[PDB]
Amino acid sequence: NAMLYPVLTQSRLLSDLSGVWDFKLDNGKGFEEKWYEKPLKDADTMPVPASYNDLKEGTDFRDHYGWVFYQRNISVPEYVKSQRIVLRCAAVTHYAMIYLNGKLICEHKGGFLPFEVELNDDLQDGDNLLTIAVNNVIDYTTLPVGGKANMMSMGAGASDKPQNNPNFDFFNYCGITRPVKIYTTPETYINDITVTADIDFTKEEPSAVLNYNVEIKKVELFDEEGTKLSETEGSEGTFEISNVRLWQPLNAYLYKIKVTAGQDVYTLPYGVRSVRVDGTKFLINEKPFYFKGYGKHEDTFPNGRGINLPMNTKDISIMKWQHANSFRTSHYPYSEEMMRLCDEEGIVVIDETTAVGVNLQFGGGANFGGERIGTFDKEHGVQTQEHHKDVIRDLISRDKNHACVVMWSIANEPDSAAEGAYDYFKPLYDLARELDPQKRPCTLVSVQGTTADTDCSSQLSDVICLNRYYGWYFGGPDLEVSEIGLRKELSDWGKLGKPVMFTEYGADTVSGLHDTTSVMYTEEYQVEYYEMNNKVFDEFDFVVGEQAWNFADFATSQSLLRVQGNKKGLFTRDRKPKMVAHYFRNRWSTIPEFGYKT
Amino acid sequence: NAMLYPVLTQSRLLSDLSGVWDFKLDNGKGFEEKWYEKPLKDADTMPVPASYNDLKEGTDFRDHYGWVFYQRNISVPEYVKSQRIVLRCAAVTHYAMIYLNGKLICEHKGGFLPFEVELNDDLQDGDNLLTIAVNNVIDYTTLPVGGKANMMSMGAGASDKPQNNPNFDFFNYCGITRPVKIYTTPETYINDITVTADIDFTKEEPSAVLNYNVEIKKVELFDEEGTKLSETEGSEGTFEISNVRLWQPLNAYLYKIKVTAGQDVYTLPYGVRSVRVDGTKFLINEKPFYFKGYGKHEDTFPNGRGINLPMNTKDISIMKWQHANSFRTSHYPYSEEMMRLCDEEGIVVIDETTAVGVNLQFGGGANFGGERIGTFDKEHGVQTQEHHKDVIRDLISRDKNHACVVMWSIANEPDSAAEGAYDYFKPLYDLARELDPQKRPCTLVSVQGTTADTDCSSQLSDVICLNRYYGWYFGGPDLEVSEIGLRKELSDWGKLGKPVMFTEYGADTVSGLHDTTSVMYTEEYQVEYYEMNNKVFDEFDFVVGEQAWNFADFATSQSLLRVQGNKKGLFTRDRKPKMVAHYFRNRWSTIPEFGYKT
Amino acid sequence: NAMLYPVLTQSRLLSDLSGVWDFKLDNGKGFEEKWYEKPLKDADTMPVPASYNDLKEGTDFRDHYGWVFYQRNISVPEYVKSQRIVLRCAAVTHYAMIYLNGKLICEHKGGFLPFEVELNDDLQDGDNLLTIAVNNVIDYTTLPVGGKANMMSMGAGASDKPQNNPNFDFFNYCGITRPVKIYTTPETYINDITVTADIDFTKEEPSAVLNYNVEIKKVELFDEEGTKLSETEGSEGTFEISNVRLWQPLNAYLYKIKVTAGQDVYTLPYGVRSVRVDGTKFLINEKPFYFKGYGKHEDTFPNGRGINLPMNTKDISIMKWQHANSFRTSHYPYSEEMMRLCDEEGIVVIDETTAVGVNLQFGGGANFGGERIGTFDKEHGVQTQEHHKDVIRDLISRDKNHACVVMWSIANEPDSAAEGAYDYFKPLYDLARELDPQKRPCTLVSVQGTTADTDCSSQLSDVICLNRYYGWYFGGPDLEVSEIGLRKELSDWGKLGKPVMFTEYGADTVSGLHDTTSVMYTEEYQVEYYEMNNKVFDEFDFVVGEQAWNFADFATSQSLLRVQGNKKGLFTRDRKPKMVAHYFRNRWSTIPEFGYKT
Ligand SMILES: O=C(O)[C@H]1O[C@@H](O)[C@H](O)[C@@H](O)[C@@H]1O
Ligand SMILES: O=C(O)[C@H]1O[C@@H](O)[C@H](O)[C@@H](O)[C@@H]1O
Ligand SMILES: O=C(O)[C@H]1O[C@@H](O)[C@H](O)[C@@H](O)[C@@H]1O
Repeated sequence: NAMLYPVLTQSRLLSDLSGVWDFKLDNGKGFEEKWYEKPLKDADTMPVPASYNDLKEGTDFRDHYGWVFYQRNISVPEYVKSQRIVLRCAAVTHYAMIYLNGKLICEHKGGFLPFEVELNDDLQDGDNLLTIAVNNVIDYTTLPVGGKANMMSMGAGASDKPQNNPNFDFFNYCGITRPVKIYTTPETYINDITVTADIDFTKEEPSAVLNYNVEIKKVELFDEEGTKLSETEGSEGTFEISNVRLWQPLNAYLYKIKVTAGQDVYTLPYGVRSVRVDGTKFLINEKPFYFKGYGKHEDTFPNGRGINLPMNTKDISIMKWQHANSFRTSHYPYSEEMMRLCDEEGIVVIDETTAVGVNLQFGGGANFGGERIGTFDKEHGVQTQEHHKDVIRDLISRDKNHACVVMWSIANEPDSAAEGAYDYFKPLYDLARELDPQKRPCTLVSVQGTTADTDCSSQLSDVICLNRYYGWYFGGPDLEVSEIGLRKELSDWGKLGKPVMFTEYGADTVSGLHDTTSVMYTEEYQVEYYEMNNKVFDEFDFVVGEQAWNFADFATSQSLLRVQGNKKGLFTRDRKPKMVAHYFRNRWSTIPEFGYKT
Repeated sequence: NAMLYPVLTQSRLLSDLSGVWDFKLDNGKGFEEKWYEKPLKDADTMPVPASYNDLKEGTDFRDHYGWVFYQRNISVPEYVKSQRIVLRCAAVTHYAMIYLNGKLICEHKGGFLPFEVELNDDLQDGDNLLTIAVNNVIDYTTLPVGGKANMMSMGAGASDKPQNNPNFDFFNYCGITRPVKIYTTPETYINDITVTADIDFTKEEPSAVLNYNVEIKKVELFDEEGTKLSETEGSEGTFEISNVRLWQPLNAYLYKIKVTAGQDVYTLPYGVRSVRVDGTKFLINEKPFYFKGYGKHEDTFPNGRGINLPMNTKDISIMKWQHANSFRTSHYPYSEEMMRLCDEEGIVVIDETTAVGVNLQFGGGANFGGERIGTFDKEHGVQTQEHHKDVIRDLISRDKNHACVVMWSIANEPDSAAEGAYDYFKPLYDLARELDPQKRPCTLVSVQGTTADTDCSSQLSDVICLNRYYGWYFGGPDLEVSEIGLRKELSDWGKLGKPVMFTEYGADTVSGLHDTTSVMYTEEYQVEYYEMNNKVFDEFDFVVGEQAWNFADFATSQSLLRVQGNKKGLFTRDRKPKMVAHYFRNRWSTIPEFGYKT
Repeated sequence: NAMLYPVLTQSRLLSDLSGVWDFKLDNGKGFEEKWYEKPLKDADTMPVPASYNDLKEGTDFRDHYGWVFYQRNISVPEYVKSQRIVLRCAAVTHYAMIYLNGKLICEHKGGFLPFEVELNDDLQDGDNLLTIAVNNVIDYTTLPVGGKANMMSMGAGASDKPQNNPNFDFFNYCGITRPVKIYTTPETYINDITVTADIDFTKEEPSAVLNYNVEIKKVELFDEEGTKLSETEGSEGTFEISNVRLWQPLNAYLYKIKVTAGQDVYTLPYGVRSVRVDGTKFLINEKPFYFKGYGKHEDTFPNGRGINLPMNTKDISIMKWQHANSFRTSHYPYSEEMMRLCDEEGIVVIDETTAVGVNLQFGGGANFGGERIGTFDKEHGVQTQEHHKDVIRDLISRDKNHACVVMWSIANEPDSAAEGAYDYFKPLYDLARELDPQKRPCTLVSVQGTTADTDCSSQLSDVICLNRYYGWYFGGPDLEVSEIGLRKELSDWGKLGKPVMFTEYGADTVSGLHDTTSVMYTEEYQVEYYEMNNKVFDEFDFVVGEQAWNFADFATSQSLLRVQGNKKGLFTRDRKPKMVAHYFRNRWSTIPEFGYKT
C-alpha cells in the first residue's frame, strides 16, 4: 500500500541501477523462447530511466506495438544480505513484468506510480540476470484509456497492423519511465509515515500541533538548518511548535522529521500548511488564494516521458520568472523528485490520477449493434473503475505528506454528464476523501459541453475545474462571439456558490508565425485569445484560478490537427518563450498569491 | 465577345491608370447617398491594381462583407476625341459597377476576366470623376461558389454578422485585381484576331500553313528579330512558311504578326505548335509529352490576388531552375501578362475557368427539409451553368492564340459523380470544343472519391486530371497503406485507355519543422510523401503528368486545418524553397520533356 | 593514477548521489564565514549532475564569476564500514574542493576527468554534511585556457566586473558536470586493469593473444552471451582465443573479462581490434579505414555540459541513421558512459585532451611592454604544460582499454607553428606514446594558417588533422576561389606521405533560412560548401577522413559572430536535421568503412 521515497540514510542503502541496459523488441516470440531465461541475443542498447520511443530511428520502432525487453545484470555482496533487499521501480509504463534468473518475481499494472518487490529470496550469489518486460498496449481496461481509432477522428484506419490508438491527446511514451533503484533496510523497518497538522490562527503568533503515525512491519524534529527543537517516543506522537513558519506559496519552509525506530531510521521533510474551501474562496493558510500557472506534461526531448530533473529545475525557474504559483499534473502523477522539489521551491500542485480517456464520445465513438455504446455501458464501456481506485489508493499513499499537494483530481475530461457517470465517480470521491489524512479538496476536470446542471462534478467536487476553449475549437477565429459564449456559461457556473478555476485554455501557436492583423496559429492570435478569456475571468469573483494549456509544446499522436504535436504551449518544447509567455508574465506580476479579488 | 491585349501601337494609345486611388468601405448607405456622384469624403487610400484585403489593419477591414468604392479623376485632351476612347478593366473581383460623373456606364460579373466600355459619349471635358464599386459577395450564383459555412466543417457559425464563406480553399481576395487602362483606336478598328496552324511533319524540314481571320467593326509576318518574310491582303488570309521553328516546351519561339487595316494596326506574337491526344500519349508537336510542374495561385504578399509581374518572372525563373515545364491556372484564369510571358519563356499552361466550388458535398452540405440538397438540385442547388458558359466564352476568346495554352479545364473538383453532373457539363464541354479554333483537349479536375466508372469526366474529357491525397488526407501518416490504395485506384483508371495526370497532390509542410523519424507537417514527411506517390506514378505508362500542389504557400480562410494558410507549397509564400523543392529539382532533372516512358 | 569505471559487482556497492542538492553562489565571503561548516542558509536548489549555468534565470547567474557551493547530506550504515568507502567524482568543472563536516578532504584541478577520495576516516556516524565548492575561473594556467577578452575580438571590454573570457569557442559551462557516486571495495582490492591484444592475421581464421596486468593494492573470460571459454591465475596472464570476432567499426563485439582476486572482483568489457599507421593508409584490423563523422560537443539543453545518456543514445542512433562511423571528443574527454556506449555500438572515437586555447594569437592577442606576447613565452605565455601532462596521464589511464578509442589528440588548434611549439609538445607526445599500452596513433588538430613546412605536427604526429574553413571564414561567399585555395594547401600536405583527415569544416547555418540562389547562413549554402570541400577531398588518396563541424548547434559566449551560439551543426541543438544532414547521409551511404579509395 504505502511507499516512502527511497533516500540514503543511516540504516538503508540506495543503489541506482540507472545506466545503459540491454534492450530488444518482442517479435512476439519473446515469451515462447523464454528470453528472460538467458541474456538477450542481437540486443540493442537503451538508457534507463527513459521512454524508449524517440531513442531510435524508424516508424516501426517509434510506433511499436506490444512488449519490449530490458535486461541488466546485478550483484550484491553478502555482508548486507543480513538486511532486506528491495527493488523500487519508480514507474514502468504501462505494464511491467519483472523476471530474475528466469523466475517471474513481480507484476504491475500502472505506468505512473511506484511499486517494489523483495529480493532476499531469489537473489543467488554471483551475477544475477535481471529482466524487465514492458508492455504498451492500451484499451478499455487501462488508465489512460486506449481507443479503437484516432482521437481526433479523413485520417487513417484502413490498416490491419495492430496499433495503439490513444483516447488521449499525448504520445504513448512507454518503457522504464522513472528510476529503478535498489535499497536496503533491517528486518523490522519503518514502512510508512503519516503527518497531519492541526494549526491555530487565533494568536498573532500562529502555533501548530503535528499528529503523526509511524506504521512498522524516537521521533526527532529539526527545522530548516537542523537546529533540533522537540522529541517524542513511540508510534504514538504529537509535536507542539510555536512561531511556526507557515509553508506558503512561493515562500516555502520545510521542517525536518527524523524517525529513529531501533535498527532503522528515515528522515521526511514536512511543511506546515492549511487548506480548506469556504463557499467562493479557496483558502490556503486561511487566506484567499488564486491559482496562476498551467497544465504541464512530463515531456522533454528525447527522454519522452522519462524523468528529467534538469528540466524540472528549469521549469521551476521559468515559473518563478513568469510569476506563476501552481500547476496540475496533467494527466498522470509526476515523479517523486518533482513533487519533493515543489515542496522545496513552494509551488502549489493539483495532483491528478491517470484517469484520462474515460470518455467514449471522443473519436467517432465505438459502435456495437449499430447503436453507439455510452461511456459507462456495463458490458461494452470502460472497465476501469476497480483499477481506477487502486490508482487513487497508490497516489494518495505516496503524496499524502507533500505540502505542495493542495487538491486531488479524480479524472481529466471524463464523460461526466452521461448515464452512469455519478455511480462511477461517487465511490472514487469517497475513497479519495476517506484515505487522505488531511481531507483536502477533490475535483474532476470537466470536458467542454458540460454545464452546471448536467455535470456530476457539480455535486461530487469541492472545486469546479473547467477545460474551455472559447476562441479556439469553439468560436475561432471570432473572439467576440466566443467572449459572449464564455461569459454565458461562466455566469451559469456561479449558480453553485463553489470555487471555479480554468485548468486548461489555450490556442495552438507555431513559434515564428506572426501578423499585425492576427490569424489563428500566430503568436498575436494566442495573446488576443488569452486577453479575451482573462477579461471574462476577472469579472467573476468566484473564479479562483487560471491555468493555461499548455506550459510547453509536447508530442502527440500524428493527426491532421496536430502540427508536430500539441502547439498550445506558452513555451516551445525546448522551453523557449513565445510572445504569450511575456504577456502572462506581465499579467501575473500584478496579481498576488492571496486576496486577488476577495 | 473578343478582347485583344492592349499595347502601344502606331494607331492606339495606352494610358495606365494604375496608382493610388481614393477608397472607402460601403456602410452600406453608399448607394442611397449616391457616393458615386461626388468625390468621396473621409476616404482612405488604396493602390490599383491590388486586392485590398491585406493593405489595411483590423479583422473588420480584411473580412469586410459587401461593397467598396474606388474613385479617381481622369482627363483627356480633345485632340484625340477624334479617336474612340475605351476603358479596359483587366479584372475586377468579383462584381464591378463603373460610374462616371454619377452615371452608371457599365456592369460586369466575373472577377478574373477582362471587360471594356466605351468612353466617347459620357466623357465631358475637364476633370471627370471615375468611380468603381466592387462587390465581394459569393453564393450559389457566382463562380467561384460561396457556401453557407466554413469549407472544412467545432469551428464558428454562431454569428449573425453577414459573412462570405468560400466553398473553396483560398482567400476571397477582392478589389481591382488587375490593371485599369485607357486605350484609343480609330472608328473602324481591328476588334479580334484569330490564327490557327495546319502544320506538316511529313518532311525532314517541317513546313507550316497559318490560317487567320481578322474581324473588324495588309497582314505582315516578322519572325523573332523582325526580319520580314511574307505578306497578304484582306481579312482573308494564309501564310506558307518552311523551316518553321516549332514553339517547344522550354524552347519557345514567337513569330510576330503585323496587321495593318487602314487607319488601325495591331501586332500579335504567335507560336507555331501542334497538340493532339492519341490514346495514352499526350502529343505536343507529334511527340509524347510529360507534364512537370504544379498548380499555382496568383497569390503574393501583400498584393493578395493582385497582379505581380516581378513575382511572375521570378516564378518562371524558379521553374526553369527546378526543371519544370508546366503549371495549371488554379483556380481561375491568370493575368494576360503572365500568359504572354509563358509564350516568351515557353511554359506549358493548363488554362482553367473560375468553376471551383460547384460541389455542395463540401462542408456539412446545405440542408432544406431535413434532406440534404444535391449539388445539381434544380431548385436549391448551384445556379451557375449560364454564367459558367460566359466564362468559357470570355476565356477562350482571350487566350485562343497563346501557344502556351495546351488544354482547357472546365472546373476544379466539381461533384462530377453525382446526379445531374453529366447534363451540367455536357453543354460546357461542347461549347469548349465549338469555340476553340485549335480544338485543343478539354478536361475537368476530379475530386477525391471519384472513380473511372462514376466520373462524368471519364466520358466528357480527353484527359483525366486527378486530385489525389493518398498519404495526407487519406492514409496519413501510414504511407505504405496509402501506397496500396493509390496503386489500386490508379490501375482502375487505366481502363479508359486515356491519358492520366495528377494535377494536385501534396502535404502541408511548415518550413522549419524537421525530424530524422518523420511525422506529418515536417519537411521530411513531405519528401517521403512525394517519393511514395511518384514511385506509383512511374509504374503506369498511361500517366503523362505530375503536377504538385502547391507551388507556394498561399492564404486561405481561417480554420483549424489551415496553419496560417495552405502550407502544401514546395516553396514558401516568399518563394523560398523547402527541402522537397530540391527533391523535385533532382527528379525532374532526369525526366525529359518528351518521350519519358513512351 | 588509474581509475576503473564504478559498477555494481559481487564485492563492490554503488550508491549514486545524483539528485537535487542545496546550492548557493559565493558572494564571495563563502570561505571567510566557512559555509562548508554548517548547512547552507538561503540556499537555492540544483540538480546533480548538470552544469548550473542555464538552470536559473538572469545574466548574473548565467555569467557568474567565481565559486558556487553544492551541499548534501549523506549517511552510511556501519555494517559495511568493514569495507573501504570511496567517493568518485566523475567530473567537476573546473576546480573542485570537497569538504566534509567542515574538513577539506580533497582538491582537484581538471573539469573533465574523474578523481576519487577515501571516506573511511572522516565519515563519522549519523548524518554527515557533504559540501562541494566549484570554481569556474579560467586563465593562462587552466585547460581549457581563459583569455583577457572575447575570443572573436567593436564588442565589449569596458567593464571592470571580473569575468571569464574563454579563449575557446564554447560556453564555460561549470558545476558538477558528471555523476558523484559512492562505491565500496575490500581492503586489498583490484585497483587497475590493463589488456593488450597481439593478434594474428596470417590465418584464414584469425587468432588473438591477450596479455593483461592486474595491479592490486583468478581471471575469467566470457564472450558476449556469457559462455565461458578460458581461465588463468595470477596478476600474470595471457589468453589464447581462436575464431576471434574482431571488434569492427559499426559491427562491435565485446568479450567479457571477469577478474576475481580474493575478496574483490570486477568485470571489464573488452573488444579485440588492431590499429596501426602505414604511410598513407590508416589501418584498423589491417584494413584501410576512412573516417565518416563529426566533431561533437557534450552540449544539450538545459543540462549544459552535464551528462545526458538519453541524448548520447539518440546521437548514436542518428549517426547510424546517417551512416557515420566516428567522431572526436571536441574539445575535452567525454563521459565514461559515452565511451562504453561507443564500445557496445561500435563507433570509432578520437579521444582528445582539454588542451584548447593554447594559442595566444586568438583575440587581439595579449600585450606587455607594447610588444605582443607569443603563445609559449616563458614568462607571460601559457603556464599549462605540467597540468597538460597530468591530463594526458589521467585520460589514457581511464580509456586505455576502450576498443573504440583509436587515436589520441594532444590539443585542439594550438599555436603549433610558433616559437616554442616543438619544445612544448615533444614531451607531451612522448608521454602519450610511453603510457598508452597499445601504442595507438597520436595527433594534434591544426589551426588554419598552418602549413606542412611550418607545423610542429608535421613531425610529431602520426596523422595530420586539419581544421580548414575554405568557403566560410576564408573565401566565403566565393566557393570557386575557396576551392582553389583548398586544393593548393591540401596538395602541399601530401608532401609528408602521412594520412590526412579534416577534423573540422563547416558553415554557420540557421535552420529555416533558404534561397534558390544561396547566400551565407542558408541551408543551401551549407550544402554547397560541403559539396565543394568534399569534391577536393575525393581527389587525394592520402586523405583518410572527413569529420564535419559540428554535429549539432551548441552554445557559445555572446558575440556578434555567434547567432545564439555556434550554428555550424548538421543538426539543431535539439537534434533535428538541417538539409545538409540528408546530403551527408546520401554521400556517406555510398562510402564504405574500409577500402574507400585504397
Ligand atoms: O486539444 C487540446 O490541445 C487539449 O484539449 C484538452 O481537452 C485535453 O485536456 C488535452 O489533453 C489536449 O491536449
Ligand atoms: O486541401 C488542399 O490543400 C487543396 O485540396 C484540393 O482539393 C483543392 O484543389 C485545393 O484548392 C486545396 O487547397
Ligand atoms: O569557428 C568555429 O565555428 C569553430 O572553429 C574551430 O577552429 C574550433 O575548433 C571550434 O571550437 C569553433 O567552434
